[PDB]
Amino acid sequence: YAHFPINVSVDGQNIEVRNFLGEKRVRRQLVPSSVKVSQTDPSKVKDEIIFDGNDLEQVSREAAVLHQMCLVKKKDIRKFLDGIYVQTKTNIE
RNA sequence: GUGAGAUUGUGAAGGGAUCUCGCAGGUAUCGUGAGGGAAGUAUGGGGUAGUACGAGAGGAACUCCCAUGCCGUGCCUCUAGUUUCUGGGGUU
Ligand SMILES: [Mg+2]
Repeated sequence: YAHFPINVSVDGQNIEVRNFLGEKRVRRQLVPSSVKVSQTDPSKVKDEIIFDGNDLEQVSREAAVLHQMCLVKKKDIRKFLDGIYVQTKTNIE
């Protein structure tokens, strides 16, 4: 983000992202039981949400459901570079 | 088989055969829902916010409330309209 801290809540499988570009809308995703949702503390990494499971295309599916809720609408996306972006794809073991 | 009719072109009482269909439904209520029809559509305000963005000039948006235009289906408590209740009165 550029100006507004994106606040991503994680309780259970549910995930709530608020304050995306200062909007008052809350965006809601119900992650399946096959994928676990974690969150790194801001001591180590600034803001990371962790999607882990066994199916590749259920972990990759949920990380792009999350990417596409937070899309900039009716402004220039070259200037408004805000969102939730996948940077790394790893294993657990 | 059993009931009911008819055989009406030349008089009458008789009674033979034959043909036609009647022989099981009527009445009353609660539902099914195929198929067909098919509808709601727009707007402004509040705050978000003078914030995002921007050198400045300027200048957004969603959740969320509050109303409104056009349309639709009704309704008659109120208000308004209508009076051959010629209702009560007035007046030529
Ligand atoms: Mg239908």
